[PDB]
Amino acid sequence: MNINDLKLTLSKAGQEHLLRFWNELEEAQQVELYAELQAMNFEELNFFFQKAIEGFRMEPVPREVLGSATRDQDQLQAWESEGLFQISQNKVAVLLLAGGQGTRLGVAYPKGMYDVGLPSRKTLFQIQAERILKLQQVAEKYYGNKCIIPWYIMTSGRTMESTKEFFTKHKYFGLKKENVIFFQQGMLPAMSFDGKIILEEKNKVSMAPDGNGGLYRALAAQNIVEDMEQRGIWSIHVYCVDNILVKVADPRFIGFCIQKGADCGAKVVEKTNPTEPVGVVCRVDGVYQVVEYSEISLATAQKRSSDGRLLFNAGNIANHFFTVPFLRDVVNVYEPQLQHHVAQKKIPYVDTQGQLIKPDKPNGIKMEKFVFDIFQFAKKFVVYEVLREDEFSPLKNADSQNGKDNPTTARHALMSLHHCWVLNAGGHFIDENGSRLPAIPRLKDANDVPIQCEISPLISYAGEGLESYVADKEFHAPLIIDENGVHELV
Amino acid sequence: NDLKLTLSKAGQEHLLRFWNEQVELYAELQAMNFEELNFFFQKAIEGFVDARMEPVPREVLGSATRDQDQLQAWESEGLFQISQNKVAVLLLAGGQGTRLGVAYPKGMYDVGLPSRKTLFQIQAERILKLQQVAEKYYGNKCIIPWYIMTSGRTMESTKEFFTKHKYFGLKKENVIFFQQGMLPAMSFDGKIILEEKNKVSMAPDGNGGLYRALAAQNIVEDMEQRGIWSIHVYCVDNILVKVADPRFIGFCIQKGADCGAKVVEKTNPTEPVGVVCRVDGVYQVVEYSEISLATAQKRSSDGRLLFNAGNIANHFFTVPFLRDVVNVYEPQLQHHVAQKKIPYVDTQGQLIKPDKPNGIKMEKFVFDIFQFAKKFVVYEVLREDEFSPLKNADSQNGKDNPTTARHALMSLHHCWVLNAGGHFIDENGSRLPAIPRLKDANDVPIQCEISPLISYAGEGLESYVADKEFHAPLIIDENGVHEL
Ligand SMILES: CC(=O)N[C@H]1[C@@H](OP(=O)(O)OP(=O)(O)OC[C@H]2O[C@@H](n3ccc(=O)[nH]c3=O)[C@H](O)[C@@H]2O)O[C@H](CO)[C@H](O)[C@@H]1O
Ligand SMILES: CC(=O)N[C@H]1[C@@H](OP(=O)(O)OP(=O)(O)OC[C@H]2O[C@@H](n3ccc(=O)[nH]c3=O)[C@H](O)[C@@H]2O)O[C@H](CO)[C@H](O)[C@@H]1O
Repeated sequence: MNINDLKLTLSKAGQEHLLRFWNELEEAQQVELYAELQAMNFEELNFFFQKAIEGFRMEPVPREVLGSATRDQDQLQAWESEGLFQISQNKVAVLLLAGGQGTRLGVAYPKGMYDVGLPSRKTLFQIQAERILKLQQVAEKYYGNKCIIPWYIMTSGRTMESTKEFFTKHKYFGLKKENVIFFQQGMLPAMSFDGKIILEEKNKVSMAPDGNGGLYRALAAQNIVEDMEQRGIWSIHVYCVDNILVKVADPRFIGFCIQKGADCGAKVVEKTNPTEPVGVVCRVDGVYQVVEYSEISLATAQKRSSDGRLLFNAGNIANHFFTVPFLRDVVNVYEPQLQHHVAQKKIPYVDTQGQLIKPDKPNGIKMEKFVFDIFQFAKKFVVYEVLREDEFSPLKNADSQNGKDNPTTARHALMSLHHCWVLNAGGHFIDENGSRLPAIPRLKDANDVPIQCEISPLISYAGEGLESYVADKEFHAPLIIDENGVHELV
Repeated sequence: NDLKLTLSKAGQEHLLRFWNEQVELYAELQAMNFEELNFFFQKAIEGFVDARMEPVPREVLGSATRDQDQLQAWESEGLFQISQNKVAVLLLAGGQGTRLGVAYPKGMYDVGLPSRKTLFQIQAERILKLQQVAEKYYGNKCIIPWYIMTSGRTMESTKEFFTKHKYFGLKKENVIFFQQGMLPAMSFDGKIILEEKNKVSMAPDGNGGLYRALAAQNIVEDMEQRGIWSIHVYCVDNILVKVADPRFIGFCIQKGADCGAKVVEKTNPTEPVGVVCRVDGVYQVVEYSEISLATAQKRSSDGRLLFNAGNIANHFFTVPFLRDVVNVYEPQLQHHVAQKKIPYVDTQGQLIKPDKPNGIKMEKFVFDIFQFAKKFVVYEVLREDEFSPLKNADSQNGKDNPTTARHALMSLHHCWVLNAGGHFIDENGSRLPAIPRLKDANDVPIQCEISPLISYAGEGLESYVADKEFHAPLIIDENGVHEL
């Protein structure tokens, strides 16, 4: 095949404009452009665009399928035991969605590498790794045997390299390299309203990850499910990379799903503010699903039930439970029934004059599948509600943006939680004179700051095991408790 | 050595320790009842509740959400009272700190709204609005006097600001300023700390100092002289505050109460809001800094926190009730204490900023009179509609800062437009969703601001936006519609 056959292929698909700058490119750019174009399926892309353009009631989930960490507190112990047991049997794996690019946070590296400013300065990646290590250890102490929790990590073309290097550089945070499986998701080109693929540069097609629902075709392309089956895994905990509080492989959530005989589960927190950007779990025509925040109407989002809570208050925190057999069915059957969700974006591009432009008005669409669109195909779906202060504080914005879900709110949510762990375990905080500080600080002066406390996951997964370190004792913050002991920072 | 002997019979001699180095230091000194200050300190520190706390009972709790079927009746009653000139508001603006990083009172703060209006102007226009609305609903020019409590630390700036903006359209004679007392800082041993070799460290005596301030300038008499029956007390820092809110006032009136507290649902155990509750039969607010974590995290069977009535510092008091407080109950009010790092001037004329707390500050709280009311009620509203406080600078702890304040207002006005049948569209004219996907560096939420003169709480917008599409930033004011 040569530049002649390619031109024909592109022309028949209505994409010949992709070669318009070909004679102005350096030889090395032509080699690169050529290669990228040869690895694209233009017919499939056209088909996807057609369905997308052509694509231009709800009921709460019944109480019977919703478990609550708060209301069903009497069952936590049983669910936790089940979860730890599954973990000790090596039947549990976690799968991290870390393919998201385009940093709105103002940086060029992936979110997993972000340092939210914790006293320990650990990145989201390391905190996650330590929670996995913690559970491996906890499981080994209540069952005696060493166990493994494989860590599948989905990266995209824009996060793969940097992510792999980062892990290598950190010696996998203490985990074994063989138990961390990286796999890349696919990508899709931005397309203008007329159906033409958009060139970002004269020799480069504007591309982006195909949405977190692209997990399924990625699993197929790299035989991940075969890997899970070979390892003997039964349960998979899928989660979002940006939540500093995520209970990776949370035994309570896993145990709940197992005990209920579910093949699919979704962890949620109560949505109280009508406009919070979280999808809502619900059902339509007896089929379970999530309606993304950007696709719900204000009337629906603000609807209240007789008790005063929002009618649709099951806020998706992107923490799901999938069994391996269900994933196999999704990968080999349902995947094609997943539809692309379309967003109208301002895509930077190169114009006919060869100049890079930042559109004042949206000039194209981005197609993406959502990871929760497979809920509808589950044989047995359940919902598990937890408290957000214990489990959900997302990093989506830079500090200079809208004021929420940023590095500042993330580190403060973690430190406040750990601060609470110490008080609940019997400890206290004091000032410079040994005076006891209240549970909620009076922040009146410029220099006043909240209590800084941080507990390593290796020491405590969710607040347990601290009494011997803090009971009846007082500490000067910042306080850190890790594998090296108790440390009060100066 | 007359006043010099005074300090002696109070162990406060050390104050003149720098006298031999003297005009204002005398004017400030001979205005302090040293006798009383020793009594306050001792009692405040004396002995250096959570178990006896009980939740707010359903009998006294009203909800704007759950009792939506009565908002019309309450709103009418409140508007009626306003038309009868029987309603006044009282702003607590004596507070002043270094927290926001400015040298002026919060009321003058500009959180960055499209209009750039300050909290004072927004509040003033809401007052103007209810007068305008009341005049049209009952045919008669009515008035809502605006009492503003300031401290010696905000008094001058405030008055100037108002005069500058010609009282934002309100009548000078209807805006009554009155100063609140002040209290001295003290060391743990009980000695009044001198800030400067010629200055005593002073600070306002808490928003609870309101009651003594009322007596000092005969504020209550004036209220009776105007025929006012209801007073709405509120905090200055909340950009969404519904000044003279007819619904809250109507609810209290209609319920025949002499004291009321507007609240929002506290969902996060460590949120810094006081919680309304009952202790040994009487209502109180247990301040966020005095509650234990065990109590704060306690949940009820429905999954909500047991003490979920978060005080948003918006109270209802009848003039008769206030009178009884200023002339009888005031003395029973206690002083809440807080350790502080007070800059001082030790021996050898050495001036320094403490690295460790070196004393305490005393304050009375405005809600500590709830316990004296005959009929106390609680009115629960939604925080997205009425509460988004300004307490911290953006560089601080990440909440209740200028950024969240302006976004909470713009999100609410954005919602008013949609609920009135309006629509927002992008540059191509495609309609935007109610909840935007903020994925790129330049993505921002829909910016929208509606002047109170146009809408007080989302009403009267149909003619302005029903079945219409706008390009945000969108501003709707007395000068019409503007797309920036
Ligand atoms: C589709 C989805 O999950 N929506 C949920 C996600 O929305 P958001 O819009 O907040 O997030 P998002 O879809 O952009 O990304 C969520 C997660 O998916 C990852 N990602 C995204 C695109 C991609 O092509 N590849 C990839 O791996 C990303 O790295 C992150 O871990 O989080 C919110 C909580 O904060 C909610 O629970 C929303 O319902
Ligand atoms: C005592 C009190 O009200 N506590 C409430 C107030 O606490 P905060 O500690 O957040 O506020 P704060 O007592 O410092 O000030 C509250 C209001 O009182 C004013 N002020 C304060 C001190 C003074 O000497 N003079 C004066 O006029 C200040 O200008 C503001 O308008 O707000 C929180 C959030 O909204 C809650 O609702 C707290 O329960």
